[PDB]
Amino acid sequence: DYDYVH
Amino acid sequence: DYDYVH
Amino acid sequence: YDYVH
Amino acid sequence: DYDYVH
Amino acid sequence: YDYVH
Amino acid sequence: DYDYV
Amino acid sequence: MNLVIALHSYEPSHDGDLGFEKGEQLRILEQSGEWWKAQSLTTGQEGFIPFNFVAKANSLEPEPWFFKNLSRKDAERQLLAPGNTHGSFLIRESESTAGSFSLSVRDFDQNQGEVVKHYKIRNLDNGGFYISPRITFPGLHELVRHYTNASDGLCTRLSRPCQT
Amino acid sequence: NLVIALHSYEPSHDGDLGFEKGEQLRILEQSGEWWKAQSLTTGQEGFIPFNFVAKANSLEPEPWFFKNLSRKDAERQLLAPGNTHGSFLIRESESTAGSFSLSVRDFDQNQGEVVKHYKIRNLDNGGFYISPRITFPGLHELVRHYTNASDGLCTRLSRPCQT
Amino acid sequence: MNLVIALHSYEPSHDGDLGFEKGEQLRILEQSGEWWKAQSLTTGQEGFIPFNFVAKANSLEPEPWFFKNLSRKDAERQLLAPGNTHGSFLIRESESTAGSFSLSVRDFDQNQGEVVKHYKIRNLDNGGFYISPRITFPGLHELVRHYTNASDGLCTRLSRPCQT
Amino acid sequence: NLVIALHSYEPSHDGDLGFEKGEQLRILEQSGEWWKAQSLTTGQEGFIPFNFVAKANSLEPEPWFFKNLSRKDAERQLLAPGNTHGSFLIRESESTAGSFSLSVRDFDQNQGEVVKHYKIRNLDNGGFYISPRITFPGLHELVRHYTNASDGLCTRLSRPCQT
Amino acid sequence: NLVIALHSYEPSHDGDLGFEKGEQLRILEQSGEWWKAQSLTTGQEGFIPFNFVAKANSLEPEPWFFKNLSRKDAERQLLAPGNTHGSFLIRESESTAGSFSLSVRDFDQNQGEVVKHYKIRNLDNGGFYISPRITFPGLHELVRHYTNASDGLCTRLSRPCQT
Amino acid sequence: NLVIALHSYEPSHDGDLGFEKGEQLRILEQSGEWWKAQSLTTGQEGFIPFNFVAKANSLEPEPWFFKNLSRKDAERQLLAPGNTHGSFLIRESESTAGSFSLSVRDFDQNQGEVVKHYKIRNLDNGGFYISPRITFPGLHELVRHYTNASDGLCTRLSRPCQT
Ligand code: NA
Ligand code: NA
Ligand code: NA
Ligand code: NA
Ligand code: NA
Ligand code: NA
Repeated sequence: DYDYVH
Repeated sequence: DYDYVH
Repeated sequence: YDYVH
Repeated sequence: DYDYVH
Repeated sequence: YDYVH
Repeated sequence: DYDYV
Repeated sequence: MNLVIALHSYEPSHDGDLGFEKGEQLRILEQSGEWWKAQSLTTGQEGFIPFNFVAKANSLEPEPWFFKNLSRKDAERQLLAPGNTHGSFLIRESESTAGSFSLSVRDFDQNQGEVVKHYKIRNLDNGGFYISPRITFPGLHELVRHYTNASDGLCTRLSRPCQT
Repeated sequence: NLVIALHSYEPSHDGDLGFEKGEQLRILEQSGEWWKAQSLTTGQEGFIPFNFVAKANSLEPEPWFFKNLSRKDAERQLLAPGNTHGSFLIRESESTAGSFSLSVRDFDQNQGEVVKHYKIRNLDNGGFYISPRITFPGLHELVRHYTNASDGLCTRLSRPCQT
Repeated sequence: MNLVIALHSYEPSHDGDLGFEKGEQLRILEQSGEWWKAQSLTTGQEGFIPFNFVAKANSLEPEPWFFKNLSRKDAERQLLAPGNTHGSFLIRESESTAGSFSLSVRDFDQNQGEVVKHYKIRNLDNGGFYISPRITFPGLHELVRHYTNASDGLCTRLSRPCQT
Repeated sequence: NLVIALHSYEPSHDGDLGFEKGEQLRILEQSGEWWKAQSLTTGQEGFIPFNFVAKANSLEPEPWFFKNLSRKDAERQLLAPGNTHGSFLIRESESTAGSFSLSVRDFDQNQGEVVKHYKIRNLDNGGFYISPRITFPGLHELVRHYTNASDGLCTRLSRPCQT
Repeated sequence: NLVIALHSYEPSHDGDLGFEKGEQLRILEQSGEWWKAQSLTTGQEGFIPFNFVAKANSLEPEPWFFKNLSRKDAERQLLAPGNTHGSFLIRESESTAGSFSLSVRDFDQNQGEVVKHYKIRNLDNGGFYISPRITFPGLHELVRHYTNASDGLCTRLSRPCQT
Repeated sequence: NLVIALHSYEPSHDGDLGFEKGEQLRILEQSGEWWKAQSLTTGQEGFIPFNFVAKANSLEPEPWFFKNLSRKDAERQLLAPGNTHGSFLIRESESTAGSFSLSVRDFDQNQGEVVKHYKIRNLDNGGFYISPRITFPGLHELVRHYTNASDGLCTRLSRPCQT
């Protein structure tokens, strides 16, 4: 799993 | 209650 | 008189 | 002639 | 402590 | 002579 | 139709300007940044007007982000439902206070995933609105516009109206 | 209204709308950074990143566009009553049969009001720029940007020329 | 900043805030950026207030840059007098168009050298002011404060008040 | 409103008040970037560049400064009634010699109202900094900066702790 | 420093070096907005506009790139001593053949030292992006941008991973 | 790539390279805010905050530093072909010993191609400045600032004078 930009 | 200018 | 830019 | 940007 | 976050 | 900011 | 109300009276400053009085209604023809092309509903005269001298007169009901009869829990329910993501928001009538409205928006967090923050849109004497005393607004329309392009005060920007 | 996909986009978040590069879309909402769009090939709806597309709407309608217009004609139209500092218009370059020029009215001390001209260079891909500092996928984006900032120009683009 | 008048009514939202109704007169104890420590002349309770909600209430006469009884020529010359330079400014009340104020600021023209440009300060309905409809102020203090930190529109920022 | 001249300054513009490094001046008017001041040495008055001086006033009077205040009392005195998100204060570093510490009340999701601590390192020439990014000639300048921008800290220094 | 032309640039200023899309250039100087370059095709020299080109050097050498580096190795690497908050690196994606991934060390309140992973998407005629809000001609430009500003990342890419 | 420390730095983030005031350092990488560097005193390397050091390399090697150049000769060289608005250079002053002057070519709506000269005032302890609003530790930093921002000059420093 990855993260992301706000 | 609510949130605010964090 | 002058004005805004 | 053009008053080109500077 | 906490550094410049 | 000189120009200023 | 794009209706606006004059917040203040305006005396034409430059050629091509349209003069008007406070309270007067106008329709917006063209949006040109700070100056707008408007037509007086009173005289049918056209000209340019300073955008910050007016406020959207259109009703809030037709807005994609307004949900008159929506509860605090319902907002969370829909905002968190799939088809929405961080940035999704809506405006509803305040539950803890009448005559007021509340801002609900879905945000992310490292701790808990998607979450739902609720901000109380406090009313102003002259009828204005604001979430933070730092910035006030003449109407909920303007408020939404502001926070859709900047989040100053909020965790996230009002990215998109809640979807069903 | 109508926008062309400058790049392909694979849906990333919920409610997003994927589209192939060079696709025709119909804007439904302009919620700042994310727009509500609809494909003219799938009819499917969703949100798209505004910078992955560009106004596809013809220019003829545009208030600031004036195709059949001579350079000296622009200066008259712009200097005539009804206009002021920051009044502009885009014509079809007199010299080059294909380019465009930006004409803007401003002030001066050596002389009163004046009309400055700017050559709008082209891009291999089909974009436009006046300053190599910022480029654009189309003239709409170009006029949209210079009306919100005098990024290099002599004066912000206040308002479209008034007949 | 010694005394201000609440432009709006504010309800305590944070522990330590000082509530107040529009028009109320408040005394500034300490300025903390966006939250100033105030004292209600009415109630007399100390508290924190949002600066955006108030406007300087003190007289203009003492202001370094104000020169009420001063004609255009008198202002235009004083600015060119020694002791002043580009960016020197002042505000006077137009003898002609009474009730209206004017702003005079010295600048250098690479063609005509030293010159003094004049700008009218239009009156707003609510009682505010403005030079450019783009930005409005509830009082001349706010306006100066604004244009001494950014010349948005003006040929130059209002650097320094005129000197004798 | 006393300041100390960080550098010498020769008058560049008419109306300017020139001064030597180390001189003390009284600030009369704060006109943005050019302040109106009086030399405490010669009695002369003029305009000076605000960034060439620093507050010479004492630290005691300052609402946000507390000389002998333990770190535990700071946390207790801070989470007490009358204070909220943004409340802060500065006290001497109890962990480092000749230093200062910044304590401000913030808020965490799963932690609630918490109290963060930042140490103010000393600069060779006597300045200060929380972040090497920006340095300050004095503590007053440091507080001023952060109350006007969360330039690194989790929140802008809103209000000085209330007894 | 080698670069490739993303568009064609026609000279409009003196000392300006013109070039065609796809042409490789050699960067001699870096004057902010304008860079003194030397053509590899012609051998001519002049000033070019920095956003019309992108780094043509190989990625291998870059201090933040690391080919054969698994996601676990990257995490194990970023968490290794001698690194902190903002330490990062780009590796080949395990979940997407032909893609890259951005790994950056961050700090949380509940689990302290953490390692975030951002998928780096590809663009049609070349290009990459993490957020459809900003696109980039190549990874070099992408890193340059997120080191001087973190719009979305939970930290600015302060310094490439250290071995 | 040889810098000198203006202040001392105590390692904070794991990976920092500590250093004392005036210490010599060679810069290896410019990761925006932090620079990888190496001590010419301990041989140990690491990250340092960039505003704590200043380029200590020689001046002559600079593309814009023409030591023995006259106020008039500069105007002759600047107005020469191959240069334009924004072209500039710094010369050893001839109106104040131990001083430097900034000459740049700008465009006037009256005289035409013109050349302006700005006196670069020296500061108390080896610093420099044209505007008291901003001061710098060295001419290198001064140029860097004004090439990336025409903060005060009605003209931005685009390219150094091209002989
Ligand atoms: Na609705
Ligand atoms: Na048209
Ligand atoms: Na007065
Ligand atoms: Na105290
Ligand atoms: Na590598
Ligand atoms: Na040289």
